Amino acid sequence: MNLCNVNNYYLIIAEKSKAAKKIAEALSEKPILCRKYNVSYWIIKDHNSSKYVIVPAAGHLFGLKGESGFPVYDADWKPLWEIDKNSYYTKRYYQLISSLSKYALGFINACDYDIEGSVIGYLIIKNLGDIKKAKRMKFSALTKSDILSAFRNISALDYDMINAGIARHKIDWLWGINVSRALMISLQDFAKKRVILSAGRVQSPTLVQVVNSEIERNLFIPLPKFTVSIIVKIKDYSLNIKVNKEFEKITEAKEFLNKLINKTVKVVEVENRVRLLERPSPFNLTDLQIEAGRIYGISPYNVERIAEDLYLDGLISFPRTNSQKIPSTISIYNIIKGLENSSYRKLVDLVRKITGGKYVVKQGIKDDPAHPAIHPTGEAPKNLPNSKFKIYDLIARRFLGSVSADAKLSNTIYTLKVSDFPLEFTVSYTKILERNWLDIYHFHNVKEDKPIFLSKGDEGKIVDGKVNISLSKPTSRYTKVSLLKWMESSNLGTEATRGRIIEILVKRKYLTNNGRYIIPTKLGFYIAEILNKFFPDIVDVRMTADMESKLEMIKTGKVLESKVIKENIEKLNKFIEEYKVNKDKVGESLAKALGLIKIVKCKYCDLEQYKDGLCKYHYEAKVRLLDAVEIWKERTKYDHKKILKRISSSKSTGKYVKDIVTYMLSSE
Ligand SMILES: [Zn+2]
Repeated sequence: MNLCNVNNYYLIIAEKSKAAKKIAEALSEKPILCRKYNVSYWIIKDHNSSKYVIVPAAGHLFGLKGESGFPVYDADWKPLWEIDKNSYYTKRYYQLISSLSKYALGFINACDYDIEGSVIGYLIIKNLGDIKKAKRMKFSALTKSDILSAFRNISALDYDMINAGIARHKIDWLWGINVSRALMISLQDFAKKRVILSAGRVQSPTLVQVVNSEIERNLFIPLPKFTVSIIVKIKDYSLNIKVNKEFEKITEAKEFLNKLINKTVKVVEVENRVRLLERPSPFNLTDLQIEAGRIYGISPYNVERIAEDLYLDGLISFPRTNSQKIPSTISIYNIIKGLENSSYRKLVDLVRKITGGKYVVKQGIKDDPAHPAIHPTGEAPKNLPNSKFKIYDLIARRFLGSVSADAKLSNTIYTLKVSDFPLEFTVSYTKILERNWLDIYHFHNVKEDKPIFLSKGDEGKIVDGKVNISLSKPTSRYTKVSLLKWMESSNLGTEATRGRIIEILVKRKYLTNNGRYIIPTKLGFYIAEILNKFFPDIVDVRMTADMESKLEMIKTGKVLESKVIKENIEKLNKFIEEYKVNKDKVGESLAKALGLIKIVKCKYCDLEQYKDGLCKYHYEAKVRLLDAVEIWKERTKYDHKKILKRISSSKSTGKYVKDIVTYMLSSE
């Protein structure tokens, strides 16, 4: 008897070794571990009358190959070991599957339940097996019951889903290859040096967004306004109140403050109310990335990778989802009972106490009807490495928080009417009455104020106060989380790809990490400006989202993949035309960028001068400065030197402006 000898079997293709193992244990109490080409795979002789072999793909086994040089109109699937030397290790997975496929009765794609898994399984079965004998397992968690359920409900492959993923891969590859070679070729022909440059259908509009926002930030000048704070003596309290009215000119604010001193104020309304602070909804992937970035500093790409690992451990549901809902087809009770039998037992006892034993998900807005929100399966976490445990604990507490109870806050608002004036201002304080979910998803601080006890009709006096200057503020620099939110909001990429695009931008050195903020490098800056200057259509956020909408329509059967491919060729042909025209200037710009041809540098940076010895950005900085100073003068009456000092001292002031300002203060 040969343990690993089998015939007349269905071949089940899984994406990862852990998923293959999980599927084997779902199908048999004694699955057989085999090894060939140094790859572990599983034989199921036990399940019903049929036999099964479960093999991991390890990831993509196929990649796109096209023409060399520029332009590239074609993209065809080839084994990755043949076309990508960083992927020759996959050859052994390719060999195993090809060997097991010849003697197979049929094929089951059990890759992950997203578009990538549909493509991976399709390419493998189509090329190594028989596509006409192909079925799809669609599961959202690697629990025995979810796997068995999907095995029982095996369906045809979803060719519309497959075509949507193929279309996105081919269109992404075609745009990246063509634009990146067009850039490198224009430099080779103009400076005779070859440097590696990259571009992407989503990377490039993303880099342009960041560069444009960094320019705007670097040209920002805080403008002044004035606020009035008053001190109200009423009963035993001394209340510092910031008045809700703002003033452009300092004289209007002084006027306003002085007519309030020594006036009487009367409590004319008291409002005591209990406010709800709703328990959170279960994570979709973006929400998880956002929260794990804020709390632990884990990058979006790593959050997704870690969540995928936890799903492969059977600990959470599949994390590539937009949904913030848990439908009734998911047993909350089973999850809760699982967590009760784990290190989360005491947290579950607390949720039981908070709810009385009634566990109701606070359903979020976003849906994804085939892909529920991220939640724990109820299987017990054990021995989790550090970053894994942080992510699992986030997901578990978010879920447990979502089935607990809304928090309650007591609010008291006093309305105070000034004597002789049509003006009334408020004093308010909030206290936590019931913490509830705040003790479960304990990552949300609630500001509490010391109580203030006043009755309707109580009177006091405004005894003192101050006019205070308030400087306008720049839009914040991007964080990874903040950039990721912009991508989601603009519908660039998918929630599965956005985190990787951000990481690819850093790896290829167009972006860099300055603390929590992600800023351009010089190279990223130049590439963004070049793409902006010469190829605005390919970095237009609206047109990128347009393409995203067409890709989404392939999934529904509403548009043909072949039609999106044709339309993309049309777009490439338009890029080709624009490239022939501008190629020499594109190459010249790239040359200046890397110091390859000497330029007359700006007085304050390395960019090429534009006017007055200033680059285009420092020149705009000066224009903005002159106008901002005028606004400062009209509003504050400060003299020139003092306005400059106040702009120079504010960290809101862009660096281009700050260069100009420091110069003018150094002048004589
Ligand atoms: Zn400059």
